[PDB]
This record gives sequence, structure tokens and C-alpha cells, in this order.
Amino acid sequence: ARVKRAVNAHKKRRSILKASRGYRGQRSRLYRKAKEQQLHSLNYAYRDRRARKGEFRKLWIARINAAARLNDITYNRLIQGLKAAGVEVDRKNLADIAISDPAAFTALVDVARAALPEDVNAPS
Amino acid sequence: LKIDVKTPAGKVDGAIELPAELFDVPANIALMHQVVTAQRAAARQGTHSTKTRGEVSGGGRKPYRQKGTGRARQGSTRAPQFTGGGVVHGPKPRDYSQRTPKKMIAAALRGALSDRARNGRIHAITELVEGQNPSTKSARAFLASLTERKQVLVVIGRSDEAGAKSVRNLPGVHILAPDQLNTYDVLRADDVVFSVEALNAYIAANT
Amino acid sequence: PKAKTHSGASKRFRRTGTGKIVRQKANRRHLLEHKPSTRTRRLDGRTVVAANDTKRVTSLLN
Amino acid sequence: TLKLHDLRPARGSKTARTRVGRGDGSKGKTAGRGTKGTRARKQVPVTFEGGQMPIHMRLPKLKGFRNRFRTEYEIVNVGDINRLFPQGGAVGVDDLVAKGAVRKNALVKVLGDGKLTAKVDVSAHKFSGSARAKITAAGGSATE
RNA sequence: CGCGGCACAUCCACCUUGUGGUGGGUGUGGGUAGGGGAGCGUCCCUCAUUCAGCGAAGCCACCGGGUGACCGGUGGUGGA
RNA sequence: AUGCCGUGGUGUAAAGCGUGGCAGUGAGACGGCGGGGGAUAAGCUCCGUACGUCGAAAGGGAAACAGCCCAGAUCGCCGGC
RNA sequence: UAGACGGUGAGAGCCCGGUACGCGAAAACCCGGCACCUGCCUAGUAUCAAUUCCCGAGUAGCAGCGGGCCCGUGGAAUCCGCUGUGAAUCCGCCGGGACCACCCGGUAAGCCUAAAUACUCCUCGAUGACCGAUAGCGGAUUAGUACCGUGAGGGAAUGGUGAAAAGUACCCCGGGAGGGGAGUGAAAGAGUACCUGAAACCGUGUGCCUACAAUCCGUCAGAGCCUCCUGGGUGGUGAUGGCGUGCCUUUUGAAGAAUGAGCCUGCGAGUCAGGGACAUGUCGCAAGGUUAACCCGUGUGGGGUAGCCGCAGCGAAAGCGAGUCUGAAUAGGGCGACCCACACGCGCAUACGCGCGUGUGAAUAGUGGCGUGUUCUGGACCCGAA
Ligand SMILES: [Mg+2]
Ligand SMILES: [Mg+2]
Ligand SMILES: [Mg+2]
Ligand SMILES: [Mg+2]
Ligand SMILES: [Mg+2]
Ligand SMILES: [Mg+2]
Ligand SMILES: [Mg+2]
Ligand SMILES: [Mg+2]
Ligand SMILES: [Mg+2]
Ligand SMILES: [Mg+2]
Ligand SMILES: [Mg+2]
Ligand SMILES: [Mg+2]
Ligand SMILES: [Mg+2]
Ligand SMILES: [Mg+2]
Ligand SMILES: [Mg+2]
Ligand SMILES: [Mg+2]
Ligand SMILES: [Mg+2]
Ligand SMILES: [Mg+2]
Ligand SMILES: [Mg+2]
Ligand SMILES: [Mg+2]
Ligand SMILES: [Mg+2]
Ligand SMILES: [Mg+2]
Ligand SMILES: [Mg+2]
Ligand SMILES: [Mg+2]
Ligand SMILES: [Mg+2]
Ligand SMILES: [Mg+2]
Ligand SMILES: [Mg+2]
Ligand SMILES: [Mg+2]
Ligand SMILES: [Mg+2]
Ligand SMILES: [Mg+2]
Ligand SMILES: [Mg+2]
Ligand SMILES: [Mg+2]
Ligand SMILES: [Mg+2]
Ligand SMILES: [Mg+2]
Ligand SMILES: [Mg+2]
Ligand SMILES: [Mg+2]
Ligand SMILES: [Mg+2]
Ligand SMILES: [Mg+2]
Ligand SMILES: [Mg+2]
Ligand SMILES: [Mg+2]
Ligand SMILES: [Mg+2]
Ligand SMILES: [Mg+2]
Ligand SMILES: [Mg+2]
Ligand SMILES: [Mg+2]
Ligand SMILES: [Mg+2]
Ligand SMILES: [Mg+2]
Ligand SMILES: [Mg+2]
Ligand SMILES: [Mg+2]
Ligand SMILES: [Mg+2]
Ligand SMILES: [Mg+2]
Ligand SMILES: [Mg+2]
Ligand SMILES: [Mg+2]
Ligand SMILES: [Mg+2]
Ligand SMILES: [Mg+2]
Ligand SMILES: [Mg+2]
Ligand SMILES: [Mg+2]
Ligand SMILES: [Mg+2]
Ligand SMILES: [Mg+2]
Ligand SMILES: [Mg+2]
Ligand SMILES: [Mg+2]
Ligand SMILES: [Mg+2]
Ligand SMILES: [Mg+2]
Ligand SMILES: [Mg+2]
Repeated sequence: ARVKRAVNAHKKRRSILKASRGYRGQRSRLYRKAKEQQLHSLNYAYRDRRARKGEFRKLWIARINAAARLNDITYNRLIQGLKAAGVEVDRKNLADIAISDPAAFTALVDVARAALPEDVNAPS
Repeated sequence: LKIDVKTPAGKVDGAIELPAELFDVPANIALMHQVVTAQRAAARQGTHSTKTRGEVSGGGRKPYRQKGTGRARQGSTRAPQFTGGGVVHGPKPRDYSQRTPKKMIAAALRGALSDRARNGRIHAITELVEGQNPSTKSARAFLASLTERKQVLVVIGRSDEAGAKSVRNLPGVHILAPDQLNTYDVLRADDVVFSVEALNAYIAANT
Repeated sequence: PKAKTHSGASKRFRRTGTGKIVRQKANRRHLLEHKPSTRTRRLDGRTVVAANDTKRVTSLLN
Repeated sequence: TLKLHDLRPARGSKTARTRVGRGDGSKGKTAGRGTKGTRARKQVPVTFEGGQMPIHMRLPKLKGFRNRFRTEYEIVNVGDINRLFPQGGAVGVDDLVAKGAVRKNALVKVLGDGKLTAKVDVSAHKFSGSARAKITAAGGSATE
């Protein structure tokens, strides 16, 4: 029972090259070079799926802090204020409403200021 | 238990008793699988051969000197990595027959025959053709009246040539001698039909 | 072919009724003058082969 | 009915063969050898221990000789004679070969393990002392 | 930590209370050498069954699918 | 002082032990602590250390940066600490 | 009695060659018979008695040196070679593992001898869980050819139109090649560069991006264009932001400026044998299990008990034996036996139990088969020296 290899062998090659469409140079043309880049691509994608959770929250905090200092509060103390006020709205929606509904964001700043301790700097 | 002997082109003449300790053995699936695979292994003739690097023509010299050519060192033009070279671990002639114990063979036989008898796929017939000149037409008609389904074993004595010739040419019909009964053939057939003397010879040989 | 048992092992080990492999002990062949009787009696007789020699010894005998 | 395709090996009877050196997901490149030394390419003989005098050479030969002329006896015990011959009677070498307590075509001696409650007339080769003792105690006879 | 999916080990309760399934716990699931377990794909044979010149194989494209090896559908090409 | 041996309680699933099958490994590295050699040099060398990490460990920190610090990646999330 | 197989314009028992089956040989060769022929016998037999003679020579034996047997010279028997010495003819001589005695066996130094055994250049007939053009023979093809070597030697590569050449008349461009149109064909998406026609590789057209940017070439985030469908969703592209040190081997440690890889396609490495060994999974039978050769069967089936393992061990051994060895030991130690779960049955404890027996384990306890891992001897996972 001599078995030709091609029929079985080409399956993974087709999958690798199809996944490697759009790559430039040999990385989209040559299975050996596409496979190396596929290992890197999937490692990168795995890394970046859990890195984007920090990336988007970094961006949300940037936007939240910008809106906060338009309403004359640091992000520092606005987050205290919402914690103390018991507001559990996460920074996804805080940033998104800082963009879409700035007046509601100003209201949230007002409640955060109110919840802040009078001397934010003395020990508790 | 009670299987009546059917006559070709006619009515039942008598009946024959089918001993329980021999046609009612419980079916042992693992046992019969073992026996059937050993049987097919013995059927395999295993004349498959390739040529190792030492049996391939030529290939005696070292093709070029070990060092300095800039090529991989090779040692022989018939090394397995070469096209046209020897085959590594390739098929060599083998005998695949196994040494299954006798009572394992016998138990598999009785299990298969018992399974046929238990739902009534075993018949006994006086003769396949009522005469001496073999006739496939009459043998086929009578077998079709006996069973209407494709795979029938016929167990006839070696001294009946007319029946053997008259069923030899029917598709789905397999002929065995009583002493040649075997698990693979009975399990392939969905109907096993004995001649009277063949079935009696089987019962007598098996006590 | 058929496996050949190791000759020297077959003359230095044997099996007991329950399958234990026994052996005699070294240092009783010569230079016996300075060896006190406690040591020669310790070295006398047969002992069971050590647990971590058992596998190689069985392989040799088989 | 039971056909050729209703036939199947017993569970666990047919284990798969480990195909070595067939990629990283299984026993991969080095095929379980892991090594770069002798074991990576060859076998180490069981008799070799790196150069110290091996176990089959450190130790002395077992003492003694084997007797070329040793007479070997198949063994039957009066206990199993009692077991196989509850009613007693004549007991012969051929008889207890047939009943299966002793190999054929060998000198057989009777030993005294077990109880005898059977009136037995045993004709064997070279009984044991306790064998005769309980054979006669049960009322039987022990004859060469 | 939250919410959802999977897996392994083990425990408790129902179902032929161990071939074991179901529900729920608890713990666990980075990994080289290496061990153990379970699978994918190719070819050949047997048995059964089912497709195929109203178009098989192979190949190509697209759309889908599975926890993985991989799989399916549709169309094109093709000719057993 | 630790460490070690025993013992009695308490706690702790994947402890331990015996005996089989199959191993690989037997080139280690650095860091902490105790020492030898060295010139109380070496990214040196040689030991000790129920010491660690790397090896075989990704993630975060240390600009970069096996061996340091934090922390051990079953998968997903554009949630939180 | 034919449904073997192959061919025939696609899977044919009934179209063809055939097949089952039945016939068939001038001659040659083979085989056998009858003759003819050749050779042997037609004269011995029995008994008595053991007086005489006969049995195969430079041989045996012996010594030396070697060889060969399990025997590697050992106390070296048997057998063989050479050297020396060198017998005897049965009231002899040789062997029975130094040797001696006894006893047993046999007749060396002459020859011939069928069958069972080995093999296949070659001839028929079949077959294949064998290969299918880098495979299978080196050789489907000029194949031991071409080619290489002075030579011995070494030694390739190259198969497929179509069912049928119907192999493209004729016309046009072109010197031709090649092509276009016509035509043949089911198909020219079969045109003697020809079945299918992958990849590397090379163009052409086209959508997006790209000439201020430092890029392991991707990944995540992400605008804008383009496309195709219902602002939305596909598919293409990707301005811009972040992250991000190839793969393999081998290393304490490599992105490493250590190794290997130009690319693609094809090929290229734990295999097989054995009643081998160990361990396990599974199945059969079970105090038994199993056959080997071989025999008989169209087969894989049926016989086949020789043997093997289990059945008792201890001891150097004689031997003894549930014991045995050491030992002076009714001392101690070593090794070995006290074999399993469920049940009944007894000689009986009030009904509940020591022992002993049936049984039921159809893993009991072994044994045999089959699978797997390891191992042994083989090239033994593959490749590689000098
Ligand atoms: Mg791109
Ligand atoms: Mg996070
Ligand atoms: Mg050669
Ligand atoms: Mg060579
Ligand atoms: Mg070849
Ligand atoms: Mg047989
Ligand atoms: Mg001595
Ligand atoms: Mg002394
Ligand atoms: Mg690799
Ligand atoms: Mg090693
Ligand atoms: Mg090493
Ligand atoms: Mg290596
Ligand atoms: Mg030495
Ligand atoms: Mg893991
Ligand atoms: Mg983890
Ligand atoms: Mg591993
Ligand atoms: Mg058509
Ligand atoms: Mg079509
Ligand atoms: Mg195919
Ligand atoms: Mg597909
Ligand atoms: Mg399709
Ligand atoms: Mg298709
Ligand atoms: Mg070392
Ligand atoms: Mg070392
Ligand atoms: Mg060290
Ligand atoms: Mg120090
Ligand atoms: Mg150092
Ligand atoms: Mg240290
Ligand atoms: Mg790290
Ligand atoms: Mg880190
Ligand atoms: Mg960093
Ligand atoms: Mg916080
Ligand atoms: Mg045909
Ligand atoms: Mg001589
Ligand atoms: Mg000799
Ligand atoms: Mg003579
Ligand atoms: Mg003669
Ligand atoms: Mg002769
Ligand atoms: Mg002969
Ligand atoms: Mg022949
Ligand atoms: Mg032929
Ligand atoms: Mg070829
Ligand atoms: Mg020439
Ligand atoms: Mg034309
Ligand atoms: Mg045209
Ligand atoms: Mg036409
Ligand atoms: Mg076509
Ligand atoms: Mg071409
Ligand atoms: Mg073509
Ligand atoms: Mg620009
Ligand atoms: Mg820069
Ligand atoms: Mg980028
Ligand atoms: Mg390492
Ligand atoms: Mg180095
Ligand atoms: Mg490099
Ligand atoms: Mg470089
Ligand atoms: Mg190097
Ligand atoms: Mg290179
Ligand atoms: Mg002994
Ligand atoms: Mg004792
Ligand atoms: Mg069993
Ligand atoms: Mg196998
Ligand atoms: Mg080699």
C-alpha cells in the first residue's frame, strides 16, 4: 500500500496560503515562508486580543481625563468622586458619553465633586 | 431445533434435529471477530516486496569524495534519499496467518451457525437438483423458493457434483464442504442451506 | 530467531520457588586469613539480588 | 441476523500503534530518544555498565555442579490423590496421568501433603515416608 | 474579580448506583526532554449501504463549519 | 539562631511509600545568603543553601535587556480591582 | 456444468475473444504393454566333528604437530591431515569421553545405492488488502542503450490526442515559424508543443495604497476610497497610532554576526521476522493449556501429544520432600508451603465455623491466541567517513 502524499499534504498548504493572502513578498506566495509568518501572526493576534483590553481602556481614560479637565476636575479625583457617589459606570461608557452627551458628563462631574471629601488631601 | 428438509420441486419429505449444544452456542462477538480476522489474514497472500538500498542495482562506489565538493556527503547513489534509491522499511514478503487455537475456531463456527439457526436462516435440502445432470436454472429456482436474499452458503458433500455445478455459477452463492465450514463464510451468508448428508456429516463430526 | 540467555548471569544468579533471584556474595574466594569469621559468615550463603539490580539481572537471565 | 459488519473487536483489545517521528503534536523529532549520545542512535547492551566490572562479573559463580545423572520425579501428593480418587481403589501411574495430576512418561513419586480419607491402593515409584504413613493410615497400600 | 465557552481530576445525589450517564459542587488546565490518553487526514482490503457520463477523481474559486489535525456546501474545470 | 531526628495534636485532595511498564537527564546559567581557590580580580572558578529565577515561563516593570522585581498565559470580553 | 478475464465509442453472462464443458495429433519426443532379446537356475541338501586355513596395510595403534567436533589441548574420548614408528585376522580388531577389569555393541582400512531434501537461467498456467512512469527491474521509452572511464567498471533520462486521424481542406497575415477565420470532433476549455493540468515562476488588465520616510514586513486599533448587495452589511485596499528580535538545529544562553534552508512540486527516516524476552490490554479454555513438523482438504478447515509451559520445593550433590539446606542441635538462620471472592455440602458449633469437598468465577492459576510498549539477533529510525 504505497500512498502518494500530495492529496493529504496540500490541505494545510492551501489553508496557510489562504490565511496568508495580503502578506507581501514570499510570505503570501511560499508555504514555508507563509507558515512562519502565520505563527507570528497568530501569536501577535493572541497577544493583541488581550492587549487591546488595556489599549481601549487607555484611550477611554485619555478621553475621560480630557473631558474632566474641560469640567475642571482631574481624572484622578473624578474617579474617586464616582466611586464615593456609588456610580459604577465604567470608563467605556464614561468616555463614550463624554463624547456623545457632554452635558450628562458635566452632571457626572458635579456628582463626583459632591462625593469628594472636603479636604481631598487630609487622612481619612 | 426442528428444521424440515425441503425437496427440490416438491414438498417436505421429513425433518432433521439440530442439536442445541452445537447450533445454539451463544454468539461471542469478540471471539468471532478474532477468528474472522485471523481467517482473512491467512487468506492474504502477502507477496509485496520492495528493494532495500543494498538490493538496488549499482550504488557500490561512494559517488564523490567526502570533502571539498560543496555538496552533501552521500556514500552511495542508492541511498534512500536518492530518487531511484533503496526503500527504507518498505514491504517485504510476509505470511499473515495467525495461530488461533482450535477451540477458538470451533467456538466461532458454532456461534455463527447458532446465530443463523436462532433466527431460522439454516435450511436442509435433500438435493439441489432432483436428477444427475446439473441445471443452474432449476437450482436457482429452487434456491429462490428456499430464500429470496442475496448471500447463501450451500454446504454439500464432496460426492455431489450435480448440485455443485448447478449452483456454482449463481451470484451470491458460495459452496463449502461440511469439513470446510468456517466462520467467515457462514457469517457472510445470510442463508445457510445444507444437504441432508452434509448437515449429518457436520453433526457426526462434531458429535 | 530465539533469544540466548546470558551465560555468566545464568551461572551467577538463580531463581527461587516464588521467583526471587538469588546470588552469592563476593570477597569469600581468597585472602581469607585476615577476614574474621563474622565477615566470612556475613558473606556466606545467598542473598536476594538488590531491588534496583533486579531489572537488569532478570533481563540477563531471560 | 449477525453479519460480517456486525463484528467487532473487544473493547481495549486493539490499541493503536504509536507512530513515532511524525510531527510535534506527537512523539516528535527525536522520537522519545531526547539525546545526543549513544542512546540517540544505538542500543546499549544490558550487560554494559559504563566500564566498571558488571554485575554478571563482580559476583562469584553459584557453587556446585549439576548432576548429569539426576533422576527427576513428577510429584503427586496424597492430598490431590484423595481429591481425584474420593472412593479410593487401585491407583496407578497411568491412572493419575489420565486424571491429570502428573505428566506422562515420567517416574512419579507420591508425597505427603494434604489429608487421606480414601482406601487407596497406589502403585507409584519411590513414595515419600509421610506418603506411605498416611496411605497405610487410611487403610490403603503403597507399592512400587 | 465579573460574565460566557471548553477541558482534566475528584466528590456528592438520581438513572441497570460503575460499561457507566445526568445534575451540581470543589480543585485544577505555562511548559523543553520525556511519559500517558484521545483523535484528524491519505491509501488499500472486507462487509453493508449509497452516489456517479443528468458527470466520479483530481484541481480552482467562493460561502460556511468544528476545540485541533481538519470538514462541509455551492459553483467552475474535468472526464471514471 | 537556624537546620536535623523523633513524637503528640491541628491542618492540608492530586502527600508519602512499595512494586511493575516507559523514560529523559547525568554540559547547566545567573541572582541572594555561607564558604574555598584567585589579588577576600573577573559576566572567573569550586562547593553549600525544603534559596529563587532562567533552563522549560508568556504577561507587567527594569529605555533595550534568559537568570533582578511583580506575577505563573484554558479560551473569549471595546467590564472592574 | 458458461456471472473467469479481457475487448467493444461509458459498469456487458446473453456483441466479440473466450469461459464451464466436450473433442483433438501426420510426425517428433515422453510414458506404458506385448513380443523379440539378454542374463541367472536346473544340482544340491541335511547332520556330525571342530584337527587345519580365510576375512582387504605402510592401514590401525602409538608418539609429535595441527584441524574439527559444545570441547578455545584440557584428564581429551570419537573423527580428519602430515611426520615418525608400526601391528594382528576372530583364543583378532574397534567403540562404549583418560585409563584398567568386566560386560555390552560392532566388524575399519573397497565400491555402489532410489525416495523423502536444495535450487529456477528457462517453459506453461494462475495469483497478489504488490508497484503504477521520481514508483515498479538499472531498463514500460535506442537499455545495459546513450553517456562516462585507457580499462576493470559505472550507467541514465524519456509513457498517455481522440472512440475513430475523422491529424484542421480552403482562404487570409507571414520568408518561415506561428496564428486568424473556416472545417472535424461530444470536446480543439483534446491541434501530433496534444488526458487531467497544481505550485514555483513570468506577463497583461484592473480596484485601493504608495515619491518627508528608518518597515522580522505581521498584529491590534483605524480614517478614507473602491466594489457588490440591502444608513447598514460584504469583499478589496489600508492614510494613520500602538505592539512586535525570522524558522530549524543546538545551546547556560541565539533575532543572532553559531548551523541548515534560493523557490516550488515530487520523493526522503522506529520497519519487519521469530510458538524469541519482559510487561501490559483483550479473548479462549482452565488444573490444565497449547500444539511443531507433518497428514488430509479448492481456503482461511479438520486432524496431528512429539514437545513446551503450568502442576513442589529445598540442596553443590547424593538425596529428602511441605518441607529442605547448614548444623552436634527437639538451636538459629536461608529458601519454600500455608493460594482467592461468592456459595452449598459434609466430620457438626442451638441457628453464626476450622478443616475438606463439589461449584461459579466461563483473570481462577496458568496456558494459548491477538493488540500495544520495551527488548534480543538481524542494516534494525535514516544519512555520513577516513
Ligand atoms: Mg495587507
Ligand atoms: Mg487586564
Ligand atoms: Mg552494494
Ligand atoms: Mg560506503
Ligand atoms: Mg528502482
Ligand atoms: Mg490447524
Ligand atoms: Mg574457595
Ligand atoms: Mg576463616
Ligand atoms: Mg522539526
Ligand atoms: Mg540520552
Ligand atoms: Mg549533551
Ligand atoms: Mg539532533
Ligand atoms: Mg578500568
Ligand atoms: Mg498543558
Ligand atoms: Mg496557569
Ligand atoms: Mg514533549
Ligand atoms: Mg457527455
Ligand atoms: Mg460540466
Ligand atoms: Mg483515488
Ligand atoms: Mg474546501
Ligand atoms: Mg464539487
Ligand atoms: Mg469536481
Ligand atoms: Mg558525564
Ligand atoms: Mg557534570
Ligand atoms: Mg554546579
Ligand atoms: Mg560568595
Ligand atoms: Mg560563571
Ligand atoms: Mg548560588
Ligand atoms: Mg519572563
Ligand atoms: Mg517580562
Ligand atoms: Mg518594554
Ligand atoms: Mg484603580
Ligand atoms: Mg468482466
Ligand atoms: Mg595422531
Ligand atoms: Mg580438536
Ligand atoms: Mg574388514
Ligand atoms: Mg564393507
Ligand atoms: Mg554413494
Ligand atoms: Mg535423493
Ligand atoms: Mg518449480
Ligand atoms: Mg509466467
Ligand atoms: Mg524507473
Ligand atoms: Mg570509450
Ligand atoms: Mg485555423
Ligand atoms: Mg475557431
Ligand atoms: Mg460540429
Ligand atoms: Mg472535455
Ligand atoms: Mg506541456
Ligand atoms: Mg493538457
Ligand atoms: Mg507622502
Ligand atoms: Mg527609530
Ligand atoms: Mg503597524
Ligand atoms: Mg537544554
Ligand atoms: Mg557556547
Ligand atoms: Mg544565522
Ligand atoms: Mg543575519
Ligand atoms: Mg558548531
Ligand atoms: Mg547556507
Ligand atoms: Mg536446583
Ligand atoms: Mg527452616
Ligand atoms: Mg484469562
Ligand atoms: Mg503488526
Ligand atoms: Mg550508519
